[PDB]
Amino acid sequence: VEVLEVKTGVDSITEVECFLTPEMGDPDEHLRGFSKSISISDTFESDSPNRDMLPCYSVARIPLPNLNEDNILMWEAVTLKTEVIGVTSLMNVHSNGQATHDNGAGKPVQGTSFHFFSVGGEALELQGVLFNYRTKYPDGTIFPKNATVQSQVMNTEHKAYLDKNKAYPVECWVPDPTRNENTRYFGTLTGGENVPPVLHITNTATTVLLDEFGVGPLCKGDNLYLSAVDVCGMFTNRSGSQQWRGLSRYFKVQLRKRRVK
Amino acid sequence: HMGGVEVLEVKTGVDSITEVECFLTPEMGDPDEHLRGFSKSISISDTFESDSPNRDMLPCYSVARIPLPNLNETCGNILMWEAVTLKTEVIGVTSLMNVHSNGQATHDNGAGKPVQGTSFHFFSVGGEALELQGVLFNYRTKYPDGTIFPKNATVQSQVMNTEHKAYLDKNKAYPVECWVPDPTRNENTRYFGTLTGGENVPPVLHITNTATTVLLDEFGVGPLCKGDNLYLSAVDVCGMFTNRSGSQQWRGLSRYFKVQLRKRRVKN
Amino acid sequence: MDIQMTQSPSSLSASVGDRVTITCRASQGISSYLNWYQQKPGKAPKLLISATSDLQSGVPSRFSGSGSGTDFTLTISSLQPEDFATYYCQQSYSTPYTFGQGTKLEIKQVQLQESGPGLVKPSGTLSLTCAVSGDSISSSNWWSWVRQPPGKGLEWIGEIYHSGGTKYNPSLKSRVTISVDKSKNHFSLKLRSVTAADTAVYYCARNRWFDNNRGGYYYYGMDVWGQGTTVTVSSLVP
Amino acid sequence: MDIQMTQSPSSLSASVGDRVTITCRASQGISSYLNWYQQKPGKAPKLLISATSDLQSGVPSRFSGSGSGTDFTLTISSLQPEDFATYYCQQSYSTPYTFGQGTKLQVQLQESGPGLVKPSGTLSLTCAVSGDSISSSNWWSWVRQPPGKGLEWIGEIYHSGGTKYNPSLKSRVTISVDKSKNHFSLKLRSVTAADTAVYYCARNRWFDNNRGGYYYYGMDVWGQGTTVTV
Amino acid sequence: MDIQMTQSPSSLSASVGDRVTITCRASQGISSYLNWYQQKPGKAPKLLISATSDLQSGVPSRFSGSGSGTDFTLTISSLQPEDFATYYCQQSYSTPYTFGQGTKLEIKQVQLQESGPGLVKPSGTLSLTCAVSGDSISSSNWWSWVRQPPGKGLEWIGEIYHSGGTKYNPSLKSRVTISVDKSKNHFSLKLRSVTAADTAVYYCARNRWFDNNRGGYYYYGMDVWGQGTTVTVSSLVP
Repeated sequence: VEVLEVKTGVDSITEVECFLTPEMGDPDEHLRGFSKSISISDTFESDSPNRDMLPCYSVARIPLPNLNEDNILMWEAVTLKTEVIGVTSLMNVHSNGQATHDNGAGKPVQGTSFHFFSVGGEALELQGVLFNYRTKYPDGTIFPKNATVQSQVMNTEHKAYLDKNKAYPVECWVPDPTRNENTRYFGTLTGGENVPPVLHITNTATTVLLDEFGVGPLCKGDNLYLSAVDVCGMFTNRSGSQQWRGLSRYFKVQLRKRRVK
Repeated sequence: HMGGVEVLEVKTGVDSITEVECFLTPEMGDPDEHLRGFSKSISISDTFESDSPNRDMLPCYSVARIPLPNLNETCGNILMWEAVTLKTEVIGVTSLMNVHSNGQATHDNGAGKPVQGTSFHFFSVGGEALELQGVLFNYRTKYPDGTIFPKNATVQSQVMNTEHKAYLDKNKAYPVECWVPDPTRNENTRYFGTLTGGENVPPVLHITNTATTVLLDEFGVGPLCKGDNLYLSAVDVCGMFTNRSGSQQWRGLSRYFKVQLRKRRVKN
Repeated sequence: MDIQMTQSPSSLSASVGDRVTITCRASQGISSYLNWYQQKPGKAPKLLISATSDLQSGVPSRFSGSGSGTDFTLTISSLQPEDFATYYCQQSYSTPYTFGQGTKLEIKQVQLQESGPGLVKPSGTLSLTCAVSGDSISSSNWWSWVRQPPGKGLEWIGEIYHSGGTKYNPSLKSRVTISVDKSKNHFSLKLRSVTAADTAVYYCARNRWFDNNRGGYYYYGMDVWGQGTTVTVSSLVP
Repeated sequence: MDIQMTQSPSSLSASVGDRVTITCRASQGISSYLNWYQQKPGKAPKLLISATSDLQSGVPSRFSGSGSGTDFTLTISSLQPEDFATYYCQQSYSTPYTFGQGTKLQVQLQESGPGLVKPSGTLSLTCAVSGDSISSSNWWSWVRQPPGKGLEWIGEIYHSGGTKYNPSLKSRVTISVDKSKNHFSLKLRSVTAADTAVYYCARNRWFDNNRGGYYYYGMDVWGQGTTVTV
Repeated sequence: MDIQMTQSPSSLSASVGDRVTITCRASQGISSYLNWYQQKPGKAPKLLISATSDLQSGVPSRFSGSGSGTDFTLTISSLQPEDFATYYCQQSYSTPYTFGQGTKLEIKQVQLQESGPGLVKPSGTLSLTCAVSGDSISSSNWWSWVRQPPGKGLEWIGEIYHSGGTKYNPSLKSRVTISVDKSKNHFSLKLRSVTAADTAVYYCARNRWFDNNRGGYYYYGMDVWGQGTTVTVSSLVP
């Protein structure tokens, strides 16, 4: 595409607002936002995690006002506001928890977190990397196929599009840095089993999505792709079993019309 | 050459820029055919004198030499590729969320203990091999066959022995613990590293494709690629993996590099 | 980890309709990782309970299990004629998996088949094969070998995964090999340098884990057994 | 978590005006989660003390409790004639709830059902709740007492349908609730001789004692009881 | 750490073909850092098992080991005439290395050579040399001295590394020197102020560690022994 000038006028800008809900595994009808209790395999070879134990990337494809009827115009994503929704829910230390000590409060959600979001003009492009190439990933997930020991460091065969919900396990896939020219992505992994969630909320912070050349994501087919992961940590119930806990993510994206060839 | 040459004007025109993009895989020790990206179990010597670590237990510096489009046809009034910008990130950061495979329970019926502990994240971009200085935690360590390590070590090697000078010129050879970038050299390289010690420290890994590092020095000159070769080096020891027995293994990840370069004229 | 299981009583007689309790002790804490087995005379053991208290499908509801950490109990509510058997506890907390000595109670689908030579010369190599029918070797479980010497008592030899990894009892590791062949859907046992102590009934078994939502280490139990084959060590050749 | 509750002594003969002390022991530490009950002959157990030492409303000031973790004590200050009964400790620390074997010295619940069941048949009982809503924030429990024996907790249901079962009975018990009739029910499959008992229904409610930590539960209201023979 | 090892039984009579189990208990936990040795009459001890259960190469597979923390077992599957010997456990968890008192069983290549004076006057200095052949002193292992008083168990004296560092038994530290000479490929022992308690067979030994992938502290065992040299303390000179 030759990227030309921005269209002006009162009809030249539009706004997308939405919530992406987390996909933590949802082991039953009471546990939306949670995974199944985590089970530990005895060897690398025998690792066969249940689908309900594996958080997945969330993705929403958002149709935009149709341009060009049937050089064309494209919607350009310019700015993002985003935050995690329900951060105060983590102050519930009284429901079904493990006492920190005799007669104490419940242990809060804590441990490994992954907070991630992307805005793109097409599906997020993924690269597979495996902790353990011999993991058996379950039916109904989309996982790196024909894995080899090189899959534990870098196997260029594992390329995918984040093109389906409840499908792509977080632990198998990262944004592919060799692609995603038309996407802006941001993520942070905080490891460790006792690390505390640190979650900021405000309606005063804007992220600009333009690159060096002043160009934001350009929405192919008038479609905006939003992706997210918000694994906040693990919940510990009284027996000691632990479950991933996730929260929804709010997006507000401002777009403008741009001419291309 | 940053110093042995006169650095003149940047060339303009359509064909005056180029791009390098690649992955450097980690070299944590790879103790068998299933454990690429891991070290062997860490074993503790009984005295400083008896420290004889196995090769498969010692993470090494990663290095790639990337040929660039041939310029000129020698020396004299000549063009060189100069590295201007870098994008970099660690690849596979979410793999550390696998707390279900061959792990040690944090407590009865709990999840597995994740990767944690001492980390070293390091990357460099130069127009020639990274220049290394040797520093030993324990100068009586016996480094194993197949590694390149500070030779004729003395007790002074535990703080600063200027004899230990090397080039990062081979993969799977230079152990991270014995070598650091030589701050007295490396005029033609930009290097960045963070060591976070401690056996419980959590990995904190950021990814984004929106962040660029500028490689130009005070005088607006980036690394200049001798012989049309770009040198990339990395270490990404993320921490240790713990098995149920309590044995611990270093775990590393790959690093992505995207470098933008432009033609610059130099003399001598 | 070396975990010895001690069972009590070593034998018991009772009348139909009685309430019987069998006890076992572990030499260290094993949390809830304890299985119970029923072995009728001349037959392979049968899994009754996994993970302290989870009843297998088909096991009559008069069987119940309880306990924690070091001490466990198998209870039969109302004794019935079919219950005359030797009952074994087994800790699944750590390899080598270990069984108790058994309590003999006197009263007043996947298919596995073992085969191989019935006789081995002293210091020769015992060799057996387990053919797996109605299920693939490539399933997500271990394929195990267990033996019972004439004086009874079960000893776990080791096990193999379809991708080739093995776990061996440290008492046998110098002289055992377990192999697998996906193209023939079987797995094999080789035991070198045999002596009279190797004369036993040899069983192959499926050691699978149970999705019981408890969390932590997988809970394994041997839920399918072969019929057993006797191997006798003898210098005389027919 | 399996916790066994041992009391001492089995029986005690004393004379009016004496100071009586009954004790019990937990097979593992249970902090302060321990209740005491009084059972007069032919009557349902009556809750005296919850949370080691909190006296119930209406139990005379001569009763007191103490202890910690593994060892506890019930104490009568001066024995009187009305105190002839069997006294039971009950750990509330962990399900399945367990009672001691006993020491021999308004919301209303009523239970109904057959009374004779054929061996291998299905026991079925119903508890009618009066004076309170089933949708209150408590558990609705079944406890049984075999002839000449202590108390066994069977299981509990919450108004929302959630159940907790004794792992000894999990494979053959169902407990149900019908908010329509304000009653909850007990179904026990494949009965044998071991199931002959007086069955009680009971309210297992929590006490706002401001101690913190896990909810302190105690069964404060009991039905009359029904005998079921197989 | 001072760790006392106690072995049981002290003596054992058995018949060819018997199953034999010897136990040992440590005065504090030593994890898996436990070795077993066999000493045939008039010979140097021989390492059978390292790290609780790892069999040495060349050792017959009828030997096995197990245990944890404070309690350990050596087992012979089927006793054979070869096996009459005294068996020693040895903790490798902490210096000074300590051996059990020994279990005498009655049934119904690197080379090291010790040399030195056979007699020493009381208050004199005992001096011995251990010649090393088929291996360099410069190898990555310790060079140890161990002694055995008349029918009375094994005592670790100390060890030296090729670069000159030493470790000594605290009971001997005031009077002992171990030295090494790479040019002569030997190492030496000096023991000052000798008394009759120093009359013993003196062994030198290679104390090397095992790459067993368990992790943690190096696992050491004395896998090569000299043939032993008797030293007698006596006022009488020939």
